[PDB]
Amino acid sequence: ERAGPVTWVMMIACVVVFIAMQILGDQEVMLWLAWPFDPTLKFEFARYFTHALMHFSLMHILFNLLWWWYLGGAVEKRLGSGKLIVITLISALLSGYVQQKFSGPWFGGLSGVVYALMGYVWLRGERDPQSGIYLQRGLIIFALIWIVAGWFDLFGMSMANGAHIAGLAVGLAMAFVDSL
Ligand SMILES: CCCCCCCCCO[C@@H]1O[C@H](CO)[C@@H](O)[C@H](O)[C@H]1O
Ligand SMILES: CCCCCCCCCO[C@@H]1O[C@H](CO)[C@@H](O)[C@H](O)[C@H]1O
Ligand SMILES: CCCCCCCCCO[C@@H]1O[C@H](CO)[C@@H](O)[C@H](O)[C@H]1O
Repeated sequence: ERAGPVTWVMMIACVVVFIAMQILGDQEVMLWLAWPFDPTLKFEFARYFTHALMHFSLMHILFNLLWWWYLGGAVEKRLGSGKLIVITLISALLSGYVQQKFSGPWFGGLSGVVYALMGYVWLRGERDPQSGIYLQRGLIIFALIWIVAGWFDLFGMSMANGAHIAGLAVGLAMAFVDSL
């Protein structure tokens, strides 16, 4: 059993971008992938999504991809690639929007998407057990530790608490709808 296409391509894309950031520096890559930071860039639509591909430290990308691999992998396998695509697109857009609104356009990473996946997998398992998807009891503990790390700034994740809550809301909302 291996990670599906969406789970896999996202991981490889983030690694490729991370390498580009080490070679060229974070700033040069953000210039091209960050959320629109000037009116001249408002119609470069990829920017409303590409911010999610950038990570700023080894720990940032390491833990984001571990969670994406586990949660996204599970969602794709049991519920399909389409499900993972939508959760990802909606959470990246909303968390990015909230982040930009209160803290500016300079940010990046999959943490908002991870909050969405944590909320989705956990809630789906609590309300729709036989759906096959659930968050392992022990992993609920480490997910909480990861959440706390970012919430109290013990671990730099680029995005702010409000943006992460927005991502979580998307996951919970979709899980609620799916267990309907
Ligand atoms: C604190 C970090 C969070 C815990 C990370 C646990 C990662 C477990 C990865 O498992 C892998 O998941 C793939 C996708 O579902 C399966 O295809 C594969 O067979 C399985 O080996
Ligand atoms: C949204 C990602 C973070 C997960 C949040 C988990 C909620 C707090 C954990 O309390 C709950 O306690 C129950 C009683 O033991 C367990 O059965 C259940 O599994 C567990 O969830
Ligand atoms: C820096 C933190 C690293 C934590 C590493 C924890 C390893 C134990 C987690 O095991 C994983 O549990 C999943 C749920 O049961 C399985 O789906 C998966 O196959 C299995 O690999």
